[PDB]
Amino acid sequence: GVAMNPVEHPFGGGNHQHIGKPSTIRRDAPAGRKVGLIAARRTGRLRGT
Amino acid sequence: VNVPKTRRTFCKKCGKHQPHKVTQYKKGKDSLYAQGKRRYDRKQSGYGGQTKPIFRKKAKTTKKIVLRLECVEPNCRSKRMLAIKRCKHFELGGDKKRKGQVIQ
Amino acid sequence: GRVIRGQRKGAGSVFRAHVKHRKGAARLRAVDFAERHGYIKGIVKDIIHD
Amino acid sequence: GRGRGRGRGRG
RNA sequence: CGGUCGUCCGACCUGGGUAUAGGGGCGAAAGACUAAUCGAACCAUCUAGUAGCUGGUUCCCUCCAAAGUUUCCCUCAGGA
RNA sequence: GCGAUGUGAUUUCUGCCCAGUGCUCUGAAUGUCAAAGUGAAGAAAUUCAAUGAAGCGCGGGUAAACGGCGGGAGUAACUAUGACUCUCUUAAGGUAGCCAAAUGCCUCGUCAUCUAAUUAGUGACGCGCAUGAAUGGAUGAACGAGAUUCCCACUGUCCCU
RNA sequence: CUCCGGGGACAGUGCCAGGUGGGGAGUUUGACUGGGGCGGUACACCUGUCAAACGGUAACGCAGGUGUCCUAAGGCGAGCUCAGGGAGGACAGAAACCUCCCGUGGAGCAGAAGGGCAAAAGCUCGCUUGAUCUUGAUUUUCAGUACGAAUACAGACCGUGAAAGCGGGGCCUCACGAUCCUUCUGACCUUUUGGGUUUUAAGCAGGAGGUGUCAGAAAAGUUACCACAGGGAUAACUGGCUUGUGGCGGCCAAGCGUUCAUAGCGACGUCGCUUUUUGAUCCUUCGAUGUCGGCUCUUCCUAUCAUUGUGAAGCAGAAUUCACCAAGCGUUGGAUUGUUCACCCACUAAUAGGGAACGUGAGCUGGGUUUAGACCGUCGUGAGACAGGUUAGUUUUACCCUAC
RNA sequence: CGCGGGGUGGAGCAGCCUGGUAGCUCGUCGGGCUCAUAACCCGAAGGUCGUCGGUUCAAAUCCGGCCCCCGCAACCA
RNA sequence: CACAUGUUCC
RNA sequence: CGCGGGGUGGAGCAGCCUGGUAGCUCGUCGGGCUCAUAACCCGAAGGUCGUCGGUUCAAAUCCGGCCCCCGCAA
Ligand SMILES: [Zn+2]
Repeated sequence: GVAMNPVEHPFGGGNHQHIGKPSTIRRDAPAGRKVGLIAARRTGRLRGT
Repeated sequence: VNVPKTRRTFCKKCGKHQPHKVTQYKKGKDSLYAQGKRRYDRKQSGYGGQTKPIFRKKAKTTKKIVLRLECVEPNCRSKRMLAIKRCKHFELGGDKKRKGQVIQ
Repeated sequence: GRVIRGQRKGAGSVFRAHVKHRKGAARLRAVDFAERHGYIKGIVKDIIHD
Repeated sequence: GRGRGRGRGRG
């Protein structure tokens, strides 16, 4: 979605290939916006169990 | 400014000067059944969003202080409004100042 | 204003599953008197790739 | 920006 | 169009049939393609849409004859 | 297995920060609340009062989530640099690596080489305006109608037609 | 007696109510401006000046102040004179307190400034709330309309003083706000609808809650994917005016130059030229005059690098400087950079400076600026921005007239 | 703008509640203890209990008025 | 619970 | 030359808007502890707030012209 254009994706656009918004998103978000890490309880590299 | 809690001034019903109990006037609660409020609520009802303008460009930071007079005569009980020039400071009957004492 | 790729997968007609050469639905045997009380013997004819 | 040049067309 | 070029056994090329139709489709992603039309296709209608903005505004003679100044307006290419 | 993401082979790693904005989790311990319903005053409209879910306010987790990761001074026996030390501050004050780079204004930075002569190129130096670790860093065998520097050969590109 | 099981008065549906909701829809993103943006308010007021002796009079003109503050810093009455200076008196001195003299204001009046004020408008006491209620008229900006401010009055009720008198705010020049809506107050007031009573609601009058863009819309950005109507009223380029800046040349001569101001230099002042630099302005052009360089070619200027003819040196010869006539003839090949500019190598008699729409794109090139695709650094939540770098990016037409 | 809850020793909180009670911790000082900074125990000072008025034989406490703060819910001149 | 270290000749 | 900001014991700091009392970390000096240094303990000094002027009853505090330094405008 970063390389996509901003009309067809909420992550597209900008002069640099960056997201510009937190990729973790609530599942209360509507269609067309609920894109990325859906309802992430813990977002990162997993250590341990 | 400082104003006293009593003031002898003209009374409308009596027709002469009588002492009056002095306090500040306060805005009352807006009635839900007023003509403009009922007109506003019927207009605000349904779809269309906000219909009337909402003031946002707050410019001045003071108010015109209004005194609520009170006739001390037991049978008069006349009330009337009195306007004073705008001031940020206001108090009733406080700290009557002297003329040049030793301050610290 | 454009409809994103994630929304376009719900309408189908492009992203539908390719089930032309699939052999069938992989299910278990339906319940009857045999399963409920006793047993029934079945022969493995052949094993095929789906 | 000052311009591009011109791919004119049918007109 | 010519020469010079990349690939040419696999993410290869191609015919026919079929499905996805416009704030929609589809996109190995270029705001690219969608019948020479795409930062929202084409046809008809509302519609003779509005324009403080440009252009134009059709015969003769006689008489009189200017102003670009006050105030106000989200007023400064305009009005009262 | 499906769907939504970020990075982009192999090798080597993936530093610190949850203060901010997000995401996620616990809750009658509850600060708030609309409709509806309950009780009371009133002749009634009406008013008042308690209750009242979610969402927040509160307390944790998360950075291969968005992202960020300092300054002022003195100091070894020639002098300098200066390990070291004092101090102010934040959530951390940039760790391993890399660099005048597609990233550096000053800048045509300094040194060595390439030249007779090089603001070009390569290799080092790093106080880095404003490098830096999956907003991935370093590496780079093979390859690229990708972008630059040099050499042999080759020639009308040119001498000069 | 429900086809078997599994849930079950819970899912789920209908209607309301609250949360969330750029996923989607509509709209907005002020004005002045020596282009625009940025910065400021010159957008509402007041003082001195501009301002040319009635008045009025502009600029993003100069110097400043303001959106207040005062139960007194308001209103009377009474009593004093201030700033400063001199002279004295234990602590006590330059100044702590007392006394005498001079003292037109040089102090103070709430403030910035101007005007004004001495038995006061200043300082200190006494009493009070004229900072109260209600019609009109006039002045100020003016359209001679409002708001605000003020000026003379009238009717009451007062305050103060013995009284004449003064006072309906602040000694004056400034400190503030329309419609609609809301709130409060005033009545033996009007309607609330076929009549009566009572709530309620709507009226009349007087205050308040504000629009500072201040005669008063409810309002965030980006477009390098952009579009339209226009504007040379308005910018980037050439051409015009000016020469601040740059470059160039004289006068005076204090001095350097061993002894000597002018062989050669030359401080401080001063007078000039130039459009090969940059600034300033917007006059021409936005129904388009193709925006940097390099190559090629033609001509012209002298502020003369070389060559020619001449003079002066602190020119023995030689060499090198300076001055005059002088543009006739020449002013190179290369490394780097798109470069203009710049530096270096070598040769040369010298390797001088410039103009012709910063000569020259229907003559050439597209390297760079300056589209649309991308990469990196900084900034922005974001779309995106960067006289910050890198990469690839269509250069059309003469057959018309003139000139040759 | 409304609701809820808070203002207290030099600082923080308790006591407010069902009114007579102003306490504790950190901090200042003194004494004892330690080899000593510290640690440990006691004592002294340290409050109009945010302000004012009313109620009560008695409120910092009950009520109302004023100032400030936090959370949430709002917004036709 | 801290006790770090002090140029050479006999 | 323009706007925003600072200068204070020896190095760094607080205290100003709401002026009535100048505190603290390191450091200097003296003594003690040790044979001596260090560490530690005890005690004392050092702050015209950059300059000038005004203000208020008083100026580090509020205001105006001016010196230095950090980076900014062209
Ligand atoms: Zn009365």
